[PDB]
Amino acid sequence: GSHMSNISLIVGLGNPGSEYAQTRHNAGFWFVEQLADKYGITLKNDPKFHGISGRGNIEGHDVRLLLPMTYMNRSGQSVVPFSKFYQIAPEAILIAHDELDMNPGVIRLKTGGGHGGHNGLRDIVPHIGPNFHRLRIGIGHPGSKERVSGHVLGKAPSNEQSLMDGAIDHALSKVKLLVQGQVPQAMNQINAYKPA
Repeated sequence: GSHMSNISLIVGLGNPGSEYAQTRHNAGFWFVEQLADKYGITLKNDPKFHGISGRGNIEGHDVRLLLPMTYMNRSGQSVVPFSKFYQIAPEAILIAHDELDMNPGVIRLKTGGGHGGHNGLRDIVPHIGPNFHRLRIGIGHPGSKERVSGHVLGKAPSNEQSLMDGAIDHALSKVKLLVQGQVPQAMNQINAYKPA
């Protein structure tokens, strides 16, 4: 299975369907789809693990990509059995997700900690614990908890979308460090990203 903190599983969180593909809550899908295209990893139907998944070589490392197709609040129904079947320790998992607590154009690599109310991460941490890496893609916050639904299931305005796209692009350039186990350097270089 996995080997130390050499990231060998990259999960993108999101909802399935054309109606969610452009929503802020699908930021993780954007990252992983763009990473799959960057490295020529096929993302194929994986009914066994209720997702779409790939396997391929990233910079000389055998890496698996996973998009749960469970709906966001059931992400664990894909991530938990998939990571256990391939013996992937949480320390070798990167989960990319939308982060309400950061501005569009802000992106950070975080190791461990809480779901911070994220309904996707909420379905995962109870099973494998918190010690996986997260690519937190800033989406901004809508004010109140009643509006969180409408924000994350919203399609960002073009200014916000541009800022997220730039942050995601930046992050793609740092996956080489992550798959080589250089989490500290990758954290500094991702966290340092500014849009302008």
